[PDB]
Amino acid sequence: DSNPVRDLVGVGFGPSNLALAIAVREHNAQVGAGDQVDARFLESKPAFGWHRGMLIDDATMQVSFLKDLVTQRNPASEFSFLSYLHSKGRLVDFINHKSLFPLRVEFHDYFEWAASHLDDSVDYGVEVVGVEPVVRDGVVEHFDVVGRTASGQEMTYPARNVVLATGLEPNPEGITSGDRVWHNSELLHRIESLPDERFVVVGAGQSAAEVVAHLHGRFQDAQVSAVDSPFANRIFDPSAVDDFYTVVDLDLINDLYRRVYQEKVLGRERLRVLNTLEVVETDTGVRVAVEKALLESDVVVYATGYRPSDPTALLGELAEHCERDDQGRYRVARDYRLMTGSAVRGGIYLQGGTEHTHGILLSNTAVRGGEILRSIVDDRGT
Amino acid sequence: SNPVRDLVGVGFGPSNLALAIAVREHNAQVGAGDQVDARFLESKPAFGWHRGMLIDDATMQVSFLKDLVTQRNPASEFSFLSYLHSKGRLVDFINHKSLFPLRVEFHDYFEWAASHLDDSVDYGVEVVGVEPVVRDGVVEHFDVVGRTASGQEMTYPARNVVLATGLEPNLPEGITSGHNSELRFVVVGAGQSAAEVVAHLHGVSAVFSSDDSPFANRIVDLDLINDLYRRVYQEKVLGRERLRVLNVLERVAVESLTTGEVVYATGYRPSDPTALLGELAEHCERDDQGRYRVARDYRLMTGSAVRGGIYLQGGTEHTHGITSSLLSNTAVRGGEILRSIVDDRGTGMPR
Amino acid sequence: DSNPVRDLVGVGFGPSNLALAIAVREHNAQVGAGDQVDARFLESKPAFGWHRGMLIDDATMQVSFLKDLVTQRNPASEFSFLSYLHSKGRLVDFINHKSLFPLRVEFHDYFEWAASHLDDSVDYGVEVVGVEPVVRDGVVEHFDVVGRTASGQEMTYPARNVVLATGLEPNPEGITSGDRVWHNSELLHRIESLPDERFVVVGAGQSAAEVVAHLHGRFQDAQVSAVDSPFANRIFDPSAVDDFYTVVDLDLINDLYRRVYQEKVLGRERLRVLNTLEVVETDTGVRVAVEKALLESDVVVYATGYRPSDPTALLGELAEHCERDDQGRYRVARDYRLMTGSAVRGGIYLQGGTEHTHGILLSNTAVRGGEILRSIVDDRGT
Amino acid sequence: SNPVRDLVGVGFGPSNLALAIAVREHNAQVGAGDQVDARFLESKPAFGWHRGMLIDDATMQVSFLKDLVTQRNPASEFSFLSYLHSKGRLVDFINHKSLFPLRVEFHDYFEWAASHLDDSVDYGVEVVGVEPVVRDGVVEHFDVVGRTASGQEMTYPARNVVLATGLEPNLPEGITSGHNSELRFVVVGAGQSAAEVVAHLHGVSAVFSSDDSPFANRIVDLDLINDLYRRVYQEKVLGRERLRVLNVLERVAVESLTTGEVVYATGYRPSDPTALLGELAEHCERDDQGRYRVARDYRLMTGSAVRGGIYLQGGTEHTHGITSSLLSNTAVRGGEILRSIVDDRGTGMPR
Ligand SMILES: Nc1ncnc2c1ncn2[C@@H]1O[C@H](COP(=O)(O)OP(=O)(O)O)[C@@H](O)[C@H]1O
Ligand SMILES: Nc1ncnc2c1ncn2[C@@H]1O[C@H](COP(=O)(O)OP(=O)(O)O)[C@@H](O)[C@H]1O
Ligand SMILES: Nc1ncnc2c1ncn2[C@@H]1O[C@H](COP(=O)(O)OP(=O)(O)O)[C@@H](O)[C@H]1O
Ligand SMILES: Nc1ncnc2c1ncn2[C@@H]1O[C@H](COP(=O)(O)OP(=O)(O)O)[C@@H](O)[C@H]1O
Repeated sequence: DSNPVRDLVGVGFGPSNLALAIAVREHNAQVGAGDQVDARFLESKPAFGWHRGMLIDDATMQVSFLKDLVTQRNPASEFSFLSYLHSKGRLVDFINHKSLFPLRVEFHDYFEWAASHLDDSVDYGVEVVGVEPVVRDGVVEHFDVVGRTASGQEMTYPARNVVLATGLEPNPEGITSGDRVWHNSELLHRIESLPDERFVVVGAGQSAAEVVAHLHGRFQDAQVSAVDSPFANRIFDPSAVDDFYTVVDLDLINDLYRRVYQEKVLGRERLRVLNTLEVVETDTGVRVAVEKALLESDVVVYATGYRPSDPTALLGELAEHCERDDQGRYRVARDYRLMTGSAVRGGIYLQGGTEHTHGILLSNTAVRGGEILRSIVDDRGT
Repeated sequence: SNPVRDLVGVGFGPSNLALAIAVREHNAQVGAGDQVDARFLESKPAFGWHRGMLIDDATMQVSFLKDLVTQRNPASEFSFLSYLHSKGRLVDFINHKSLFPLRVEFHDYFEWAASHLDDSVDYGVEVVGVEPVVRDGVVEHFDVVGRTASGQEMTYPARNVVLATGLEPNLPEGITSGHNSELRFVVVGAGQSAAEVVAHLHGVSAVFSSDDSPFANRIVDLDLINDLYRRVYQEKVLGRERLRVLNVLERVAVESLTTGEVVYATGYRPSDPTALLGELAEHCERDDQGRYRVARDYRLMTGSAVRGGIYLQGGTEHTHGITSSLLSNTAVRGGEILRSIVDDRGTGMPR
Repeated sequence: DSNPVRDLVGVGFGPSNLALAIAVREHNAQVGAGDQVDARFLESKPAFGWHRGMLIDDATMQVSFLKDLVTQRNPASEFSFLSYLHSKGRLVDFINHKSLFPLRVEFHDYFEWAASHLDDSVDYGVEVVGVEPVVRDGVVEHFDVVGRTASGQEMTYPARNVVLATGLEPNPEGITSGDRVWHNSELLHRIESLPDERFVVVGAGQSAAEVVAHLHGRFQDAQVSAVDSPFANRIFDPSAVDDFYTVVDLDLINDLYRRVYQEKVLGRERLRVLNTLEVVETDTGVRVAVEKALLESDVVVYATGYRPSDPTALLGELAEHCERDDQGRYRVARDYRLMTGSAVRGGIYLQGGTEHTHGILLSNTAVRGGEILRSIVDDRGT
Repeated sequence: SNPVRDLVGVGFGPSNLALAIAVREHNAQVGAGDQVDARFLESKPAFGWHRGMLIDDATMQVSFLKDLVTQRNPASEFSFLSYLHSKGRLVDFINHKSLFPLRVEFHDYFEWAASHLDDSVDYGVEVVGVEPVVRDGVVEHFDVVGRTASGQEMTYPARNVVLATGLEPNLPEGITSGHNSELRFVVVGAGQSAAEVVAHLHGVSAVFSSDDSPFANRIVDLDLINDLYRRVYQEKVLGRERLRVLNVLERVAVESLTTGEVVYATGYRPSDPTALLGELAEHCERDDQGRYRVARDYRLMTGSAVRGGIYLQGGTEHTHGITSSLLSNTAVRGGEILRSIVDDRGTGMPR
């Protein structure tokens, strides 16, 4: 009987579920030994690690440090970004720097430092193979979260609740990937594996923008062929969609068309912007067409963003029990609970993919996490 | 009387409130034996950084991060961010993607912090002097002497005393009124960021006055710079807007330099503590002009006669910048002063 | 026989036809007394005058001085904006000011100064009442442009060619205007005629943006209720649509949502942004509804831009002879000639409304004008 | 020999080309009697502001409007805008919504203008001196003396002579090589906009060194300022990029101040004309240090002995700014010099 049932088991340990893990810690401090919340998180990766694909070593963050794992839920937290700076002695230098936006690498080390303090909360290298329901009076009292190590042994994690923050996955029509057709996230692990070349960047958003620039880079004498404030007050009021349920960068804008202009002016165009079918990759690149030009090159990157993992497999039996919309997409409650019915007594909660897609995110990770934890504690008693 | 306190502080504006906040976060973490007993005495009957309690609706040129507490402890319940959270404006502000809040928000934040720390302060008390408590020509502690609005006198034993009485307008020979804050065919004033007053004056005739980036804020507003150069440029054909703004001698006008056409304007300097010191003023080291020297721990430099400390939290230089006493080190200096007091409290004294 | 036939008669004398008038002058200088182009322009207004509706006295121009009447066709012209500065002694102060964008008022005086030198080229207060064709062998050799003074007398202007730059007109569904329902252009002539109030600004673009701000303004303690680089390289190459024929301001963005934010923060909201039928104007404002809220106020402004004058009336008989698209909209040649057929021997050319709408313009006034004039001179001989 | 020309000019870089352009636009407007006969003599065999003829692909920090001609006559066929029109790049540039062209475009523009004015210039001619042509101790005009690459000498009568030989690197006691333009474990240099060289150095160890807005450009690049402060800030943990950039004594290193670890870098100064003047140098007024005084019309101040003028177009101060001799007044000063020459050509002489 080494596995009694936990209050919560979370699947995945990226930021989203780390943010939650933090609130479980801060909650346990305020409450006594009788109201502790017992949370375990399971990460398939052997160690904590956000995205390896966009580590452009001197990019600044598109988002303000205030959107860290914790602050929008609790601004007095030992695990805010400012708090991490204080422990590495950089708070003053950062406060003086008079910016909202640090480098993408400080957030990575911040994530690593948060994930490090909360290391007891997680088993890494454990891949969840299913959430199977534990039934009594035709009621699912709790779940056996089943996990597999990298050496094959299977484990059981009883939990009244399950939280899904498995992260997301590359994407609408194009459904293939070889040795010469990459996704925007593959660019670093592959640039470091190709060594005058030719590229093509289908895409949208800053994702596709960032490749056209680095394909230039301190790098290529070759060809590369491309194919803030609106949400500062579209957020507006702290009310959101509770009255109704009752992708550009000005600096990169100019930097790239500058390159095209200056290259038009001086003739030596490393760049070629394009505006407006099948692909036939042989060994000499690819024979993909556009409405018509069966353009060919060496490699062809994209940027149609990311999408949340589909949980049906993981749900197994329970997938059937979940309310759907008119398309069979999963409905989601206001407290981020999958809609299962009174048949199912515990909850299955969602961070991550909830509604949206396409964003290389953290917009509300902190507050959603705490709202979930309070939903879990409320359901445990008055 | 009282038992001797770890520190008695003079004044309760922003500077001393930061210290008070720092005193509290200390007393929580440490046991009941390492508690610091700090009292603050404020002459005004209520807290008010601005006694005019009716200021602007511009943004602050300083990032909210220079609040009473953050730069010493970013995990504090009394950060500006905490204050927003308590008003449910924390989300709106994060979305607003700014470093610089409105002038009124910081005022309200000061007021909100000063309310949480009401127990550490007595208002309506004007400290009139520190007479040294001596045995053997040695000052063991201080009697901070204060008088209410009714004349009654009270005494406060303290091993340490902290001065954060704030500052004073800087005026040379001429002083009149009929300063930069007091706001017709002629008035007067001047300043280096008086330009920041000059800008809004648009919309009557008045009279007033690189290698700068390394390591950042470790040392004028570019936007008002530009608005002013815009305004003067756009003002080809037509002179000054609604007034006649222009930038030395004395129904009264003043002449100025070789040829020249009663409120004032200038900068700031800290209150002189000599009066408050009385006897002890002479125990204090001075520079080659007799000005008060100040240690690294912000202690007045008093002889070995004096065993406790006299500290300065209220900023001690000629700042020339209102609402910038924060961009200094109020938070961190406060904590540094606080740490100085707990240290001299345990040493068995080896010189 | 006091009216022989002119090479060109132009209808209207705003910028578009003034730009053309200038090229007729510069052309006449280069050529001898035998190849002179005889151009007359007719303006209904009694004097030259662009838009009276957007004279916000310290706005800067949205467009660079290089887009003046002349420069993109001839950068060495005595009637560029820089040239006008030189004659008022402001060239150095302007050159030193190190900006591309002067105030909207300097362009107005520049327009007035250009229109002043070219004053011989125009009769003002003459309203064109029709372009009627002059026929011989079933061929229209030239046109009688017919014009009426403000005192009723009618005049005839024979011209081998006619150029239409009548300007544009307010606009999609809403087709009415009273004493309490304005267009974006009426705001000044009406703000200066109203004297806590209430407004409503339907609209789009910077047009509607500019009213929400001034309705605040150094003015109203009242309510106001709202309802660059992309074309720097979308222009790209100097090739345009000859391979294929073979609305925001960052400063105003922030300035307005700043107002809404600061007003949310401090409670005293003079502003109310809105996001997502019939109107029933009685004497107490108007009873217009939105999908539902039959909102009422004092006045309701719009900003659905402008559209070109429809020339069918002016064409009279000739309107029938003009090629149409699949909707009956007028087709337009590459040289800006209405498509009439070999029946019609002279041309009828178009500045202004050509294809687009919605813009409170000058983008190509200079080059289009010269292209038209050369089309007219080419058609006059080898 | 020649008949006496209105002006003979020394050198044919940017400064003197502006004048040459101004001389031409004059000769068009005026009749055949008021034509100005100007010759220019350039030592180099071909025009080249930069003799290295292989410069950068950055933008210019100066607006194209400071071209050879515009600020004197914005209606000129030899504006930068005209040059673009002639290459069909005028539309692309207007759409590009910039004031600042690429460094190569202005170079090519200079070359294009210098080609149109080939008739006004003789290349391969090194002017060696101005010997005064006297009758009655009075200098009526000048013999500009020049020698080709083959030693042959030629003479040029001119009522006026214009000096625009350009400038010189400024170096104190130490001069070596093994300057700011010439571009290992130690080199050397310095400057105020040497920072502009320091910036691109990123991507080996080297060694180098408000009330500013009224009325605008009537008096460092903020963007490179920021890139550098970014670079140093971002460089916490890791030192200098690819090198070891740092900012006085002499396989060779130099020590510097109290403690310190062969190309150079500094600013600029104009060529000294004393040699070229010879005899006449003494006819020229000087300041309290013997330096050449210069009139409002840019004339060397020579006595009433000398009836014609000697003018300076080649910028006469210590500029400290390459590619900024335009932000001066080349266009307008050129025209001002030209007007000075036509005026002294008609006066019946009343003093
Ligand atoms: N079935 C699974 N079992 C365990 N871990 C998983 C499973 N599916 C995905 N993961 C892990 O979930 C994590 C999600 O992290 P990430 O994608 O960075 O986004 P988030 O910030 O939303 O957590 C990844 O580390 C991924 O390896
Ligand atoms: N002798 C005194 N006794 C008590 N309080 C005093 C005395 N002199 C000044 N004060 C008070 O000290 C406070 C200093 O506040 P302020 O000038 O805002 O300081 P800070 O630099 O901390 O912002 C004021 O409220 C003032 O009334
Ligand atoms: N039938 C007409 N006869 C004469 N003038 C006209 C007629 N219709 C319009 N106009 C005039 O044409 C001019 C167009 O000017 P404007 O609208 O400023 O734009 P543009 O810059 O395109 O010329 C206006 O002055 C208007 O009064
Ligand atoms: N004694 C001389 N005779 C003829 N030409 C000379 C003499 N000395 C210098 N020059 C030439 O004068 C020109 C000055 O050009 P530059 O330095 O570019 O001047 P600017 O300040 O006009 O840009 C150079 O081409 C240089 O070769």
